[PDB]
Amino acid sequence: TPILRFVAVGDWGGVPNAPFHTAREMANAKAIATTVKTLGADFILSLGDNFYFTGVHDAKDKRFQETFEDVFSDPSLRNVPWHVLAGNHDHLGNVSAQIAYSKISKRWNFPSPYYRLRFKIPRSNVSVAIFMLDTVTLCGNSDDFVSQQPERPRNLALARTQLAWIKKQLAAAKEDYVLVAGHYPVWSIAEHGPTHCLVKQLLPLLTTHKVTAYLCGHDHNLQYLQDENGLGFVLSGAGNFMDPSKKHLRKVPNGYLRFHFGAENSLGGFAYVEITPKEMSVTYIEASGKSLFKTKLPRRAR
Ligand SMILES: *[C@@H]1O[C@H](CO)[C@@H](O[C@@H]2O[C@H](CO)[C@@H](O[C@@H]3O[C@H](CO)[C@@H](O)[C@H](O[C@@H]4O[C@H](CO)[C@@H](O)[C@H](O)[C@@H]4O)[C@@H]3O)[C@H](O)[C@H]2NC(C)=O)[C@H](O)[C@H]1NC(C)=O
Ligand SMILES: NC(=O)CC[C@H](N)C(=O)O
Ligand SMILES: NC(=O)CC[C@H](N)C(=O)O
Ligand SMILES: NC(=O)CC[C@H](N)C(=O)O
Ligand SMILES: NC(=O)CC[C@H](N)C(=O)O
Ligand SMILES: NC(=O)CC[C@H](N)C(=O)O
Ligand SMILES: NC(=O)CC[C@H](N)C(=O)O
Ligand SMILES: NC(=O)CC[C@H](N)C(=O)O
Ligand SMILES: NC(=O)CC[C@H](N)C(=O)O
Ligand SMILES: NC(=O)CC[C@H](N)C(=O)O
Ligand SMILES: NC(=O)CC[C@H](N)C(=O)O
Ligand SMILES: NC(=O)CC[C@H](N)C(=O)O
Ligand SMILES: NC(=O)CC[C@H](N)C(=O)O
Ligand SMILES: NC(=O)CC[C@H](N)C(=O)O
Ligand SMILES: NC(=O)CC[C@H](N)C(=O)O
Ligand SMILES: NC(=O)CC[C@H](N)C(=O)O
Ligand SMILES: NC(=O)CC[C@H](N)C(=O)O
Ligand SMILES: NC(=O)CC[C@H](N)C(=O)O
Ligand SMILES: NC(=O)CC[C@H](N)C(=O)O
Ligand SMILES: NC(=O)CC[C@H](N)C(=O)O
Ligand SMILES: NC(=O)CC[C@H](N)C(=O)O
Ligand SMILES: NC(=O)CC[C@H](N)C(=O)O
Ligand SMILES: NC(=O)CC[C@H](N)C(=O)O
Ligand SMILES: NC(=O)CC[C@H](N)C(=O)O
Ligand SMILES: NC(=O)CC[C@H](N)C(=O)O
Ligand SMILES: NC(=O)CC[C@H](N)C(=O)O
Ligand SMILES: NC(=O)CC[C@H](N)C(=O)O
Ligand SMILES: NC(=O)CC[C@H](N)C(=O)O
Ligand SMILES: NC(=O)CC[C@H](N)C(=O)O
Ligand SMILES: [Fe+3]
Ligand SMILES: [Fe+3]
Ligand code: NA
Repeated sequence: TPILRFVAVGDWGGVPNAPFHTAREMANAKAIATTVKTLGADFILSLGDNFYFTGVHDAKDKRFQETFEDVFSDPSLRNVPWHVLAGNHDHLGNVSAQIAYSKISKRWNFPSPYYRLRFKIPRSNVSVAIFMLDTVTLCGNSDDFVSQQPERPRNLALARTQLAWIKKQLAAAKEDYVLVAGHYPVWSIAEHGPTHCLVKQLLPLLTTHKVTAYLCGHDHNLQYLQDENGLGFVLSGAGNFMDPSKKHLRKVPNGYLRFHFGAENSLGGFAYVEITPKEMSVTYIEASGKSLFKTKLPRRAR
């Protein structure tokens, strides 16, 4: 009965033309509010691409109210904190602005490009670490390249510094559950597919240090993947767009893909995570309210 609950939504950032949201973003705002009202949520994780298509200009940019506050304004969301990280489109604009906005909106929590969250599951001593990454400063901005793959970071020292931080943090983490989150995927069968930078540089750390799951967006669909070590991959990038691409199906090792939903007639959806002392589970919920897939992930034990 002790439980931690949160929604993970990716790539919800509306549009820069009025009315500054899509039909899909509005459906997911309503669907998330209903989920929060009916099942509860202790917080919401944004998996990046918070403001399409070029982010915000500064912390008083009106897109913060137009695409974020006014869209996710249903009353059940009133007191629900958001923990945010950046995607590639955010980085085309002013990312310091989205960090500074944390001081303007109470529920907006974005203290740094990368940072560590730590929770105690209520009514228990079980602990959860969530490391929020900036995969754009780690790997590069996909929008810098015709390939739309982050081929190289713009600043080597900045990339190597975050990698060192992740190394040291994951080797020291004592929590029962360790989640890692970033915008770009490790594995994905869809339009961008796997990020070579993360597969080479992040995935060995996730494996070595017994991470429960990596959460991401960036590909505009819903996927669950799991490798032969039981490391889970929660891809939730369907807050604003639905891309049915299977372009990179053959770039993901056979068997890793356990669930995929990208139907273009869908309004999108999101992932709902529940963590108890017993186990972690993730439910993929469509913007229509239908449960699409649910699976459990183990307690790492520590
Ligand atoms: C990326 O985003 C950053 C975060 O918004 C932004 O940094 C902010 O820049 C603004 C504008 O320079 C700063 O806001 C002003 O601070 C002064 C104090 O010097 C206030 O007096 C001032 O008053 C307002 O601004 C007008 C100034 O021309 C004034 O006439 C108006 O009437 C009004 O009084 C503003 O409050 C703010 O402190 C900065 N914040 C931080 C956290 O640095 C960056 O500029 C932006 N970068 C880029 C490249 O766009
Ligand atoms: N807000 C809540 O419902 C917190 C209680 C939660 N059901 C728990 O057992 O920890
Ligand atoms: N803010 C809310 O009322 C959502 C549910 C509550 N945060 C819980 O965890 O039970
Ligand atoms: N929306 C704009 O004005 C620019 C968009 C940006 N060039 C992109 O590739 O997404
Ligand atoms: N009324 C509004 O501007 C919507 C956001 C509101 N402050 C909330 O937390 O729900
Ligand atoms: N070095 C850092 O992690 C801070 C980066 C800076 N706040 C930015 O995103 O513009
Ligand atoms: N949640 C956090 O611990 C935020 C850490 C952030 N890097 C800071 O020191 O400002
Ligand atoms: N805001 C939170 O609850 C997470 C903070 C986390 N305990 C840290 O110090 O890094
Ligand atoms: N190590 C922790 O954070 C939780 C305590 C211990 N894993 C237990 O529940 O038995
Ligand atoms: N870290 C930086 O150089 C800033 C982001 C830049 N887009 C990158 O390639 O990483
Ligand atoms: N127009 C584009 O290709 C988007 C990228 C953006 N102009 C940049 O500075 O990287
Ligand atoms: N600005 C550019 O010329 C491209 C930047 C890119 N990060 C690279 O070094 O390949
Ligand atoms: N070395 C320090 O004093 C802090 C550096 C800082 N973390 C940065 O990369 O921007
Ligand atoms: N859908 C997108 O954002 C771009 C994907 C495009 N099909 C490609 O060349 O990879
Ligand atoms: N990451 C992407 O956007 C797709 C790149 C693809 N692997 C190519 O080389 O064309
Ligand atoms: N064990 C495996 O086959 C995984 C693939 C490997 N991580 C790669 O670089 O593609
Ligand atoms: N070109 C690449 O694939 C990266 C370098 C080298 N092949 C490796 O082991 O990853
Ligand atoms: N939750 C888990 O234990 C996943 C397995 C662990 N991440 C590993 O690869 O070693
Ligand atoms: N079909 C495409 O070329 C892109 C689809 C787009 N992402 C959407 O929201 O539907
Ligand atoms: N390349 C871009 O400007 C982003 C495309 C946008 N995400 C779409 O699906 O239509
Ligand atoms: N090998 C395949 O059939 C898929 C490759 C994928 N189209 C790419 O651009 O890398
Ligand atoms: N060779 C494979 O199947 C993995 C993908 C390979 N890294 C490529 O870019 O083509
Ligand atoms: N098939 C389609 O064209 C889907 C788009 C439509 N606006 C929707 O959100 O469902
Ligand atoms: N007839 C169908 O299956 C399409 C409706 C489906 N529930 C959707 O909109 O995603
Ligand atoms: N969080 C968990 O995986 C424990 C079970 C959880 N109550 C569920 O909905 O499946
Ligand atoms: N199998 C499904 O698509 C979900 C069953 C049911 N409609 C639910 O959402 O709870
Ligand atoms: N069975 C389902 O998929 C419904 C939702 C799921 N049981 C949850 O706890 O959120
Ligand atoms: N057996 C099922 O219907 C799958 C369970 C899960 N709740 C789902 O709706 O997808
Ligand atoms: N998981 C799958 O193989 C398909 C996904 C869907 N949840 C189903 O049960 O049919
Ligand atoms: Fe996106
Ligand atoms: Fe993206
Ligand atoms: Na805040």
